[PDB]
Formats: sequence, structure tokens, C-alpha cells
Amino acid sequence: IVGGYTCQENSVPYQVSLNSGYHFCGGSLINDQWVVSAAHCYKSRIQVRLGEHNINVLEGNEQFVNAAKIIKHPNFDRKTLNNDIMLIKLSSPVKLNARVATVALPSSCAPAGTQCLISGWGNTLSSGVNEPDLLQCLDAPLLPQADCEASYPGKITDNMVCVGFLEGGKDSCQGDAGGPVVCNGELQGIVSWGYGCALPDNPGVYTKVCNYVDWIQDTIAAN
Amino acid sequence: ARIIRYFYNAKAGLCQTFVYGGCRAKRNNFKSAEDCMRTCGGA
Amino acid sequence: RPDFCLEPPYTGPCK
Ligand SMILES: [Ca+2]
Repeated sequence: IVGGYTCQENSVPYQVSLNSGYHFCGGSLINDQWVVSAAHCYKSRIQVRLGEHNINVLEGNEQFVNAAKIIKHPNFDRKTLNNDIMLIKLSSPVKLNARVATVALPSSCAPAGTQCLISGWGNTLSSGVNEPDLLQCLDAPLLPQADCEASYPGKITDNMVCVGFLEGGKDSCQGDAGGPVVCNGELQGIVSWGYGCALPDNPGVYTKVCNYVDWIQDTIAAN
Repeated sequence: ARIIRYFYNAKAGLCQTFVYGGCRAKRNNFKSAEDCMRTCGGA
Repeated sequence: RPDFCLEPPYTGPCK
């Protein structure tokens, strides 16, 4: 997250860190046994870390659970990034508490202008690299699809939504992928892609979760 | 994503690590220093 | 050596 702020410790209880030796992507806990992330975050072996604030310090609120099942959306395109969503079934149900909680799926698609909260441990710099120890937060609005299209000519599908600022300055960045975009208590987006970070005319592009509620629910029930 | 990969640094004359996002990789991107030097080491 | 070896490392669009 570039241009954000350090989240209040454990104030984003649904935020998880996907780890395979090091933190490499974010994710969101949707039920005590399932996490939703980005398909481009796929790895054959993934450890889910919940209740994290400082990913480099054992604070005492963490829960480490391995991914038993990793299911990418069947229509995920690794080039266009269309359908960039993935589900992870945990090897064991996590213990829910004030610091490890679930986030609700969308009741319907949120319109442009809706204010949301983006979070993650991704790079905090537009130029150069700085990997934060502490979870970063960013309040940003869902942008009109026309503006998203104008910023990314011919690259935006209805399964994508731009969130951020056309003037740049604040945005998600490498390492935030798979993380949450929560608006009014509902997971409306998943950190996916973009050109650079916090650059003018190139706000981040996110997977539009409201288009996948049926797939998510069907997949969980079948696995 | 934050994926650690290797690239050949021509100025340094050796392969170093960098952060690859996980998609649309160019060719100066390897999973190991050995594969990187084998391909780009010259000679 | 191959031309691509002389290009700067490319992070790409995935964030
Ligand atoms: Ca920790």
C-alpha cells in the first residue's frame, strides 16, 4: 500500500497473509475454513497466517494454518487477469475471535463512489521498494467503470473494478495482491493488478467479487 | 504478488534477486541463480 | 549474450 497508513492493530481481522517462506500475497477469511484471494497468487504449498499485524514479529495473536485445498477460478486468464480469484480451504477450522474474524461477501454489486478499505503488506513506495512490517490501510472509492476503462484502454472486463484515485498518490502495490477491498462491511474487491503503483491515470484494478458470490458459495459447498 | 526471481545485472556481471509480480514475465526472469547465469552469464 | 539479458528486471502488472 502506497500512501496509506498503518492499520490500528488487528482492526482488519479478516486480513490474512499468504506465506510460502515469506509473505507473498494477502487474502480474506470468509468462513472459519475458507479464505478468498487472487488466482495469480497460486502456489502448490501455502501457509495462511491469521491475526497478524507485524508479519516479522511473533506478537501472540497469530494462527498458522496450511492450505488443504487451493482452487483457482476455472476461467482465470493469466494474461488478461480476467477472473483473478481463488479459494483456499484451511487444513483445520480457525478459532474466531476479535483479531481473527470473517468478512461478509457482497449482498449485491456496490456502485461507483462507494468508499472502501484496502489493506495489505505490499510495497509502500511508488519508486523503489519498502516492505512494511505492519499492516497498511487505505481508504479509497470504487471508480466509475468509464474512468477505469479510460485509464486502461481495452484491458478492463466486467469482472474488474478500479479503486483508488485518478490523480495517483495512493494505491495498492506489489505484495497486496489477493488482499481485501471492503466497503460497508462487504468484500467487494480483491487486489489484482495495475500499471506501476500510485501513478496518475493508473489506479489499481481489482477483481469484482460481487460477480463471484455464486461460484464461491457453490465451491465451498462442494468441497 | 511478491514473487522473488532472479535477473541478470549486466553492469554487475551477475544475477541478482528482484520482485516479480507473478504475471506477464519478460525473459530476464529466472527461478534460480544457476539457470540465470547459464542463460545470461555469457561466454 | 541474448538481448533480453540486458533489459532491466520487469515486475509486471500483478500487484
Ligand atoms: Ca506477527
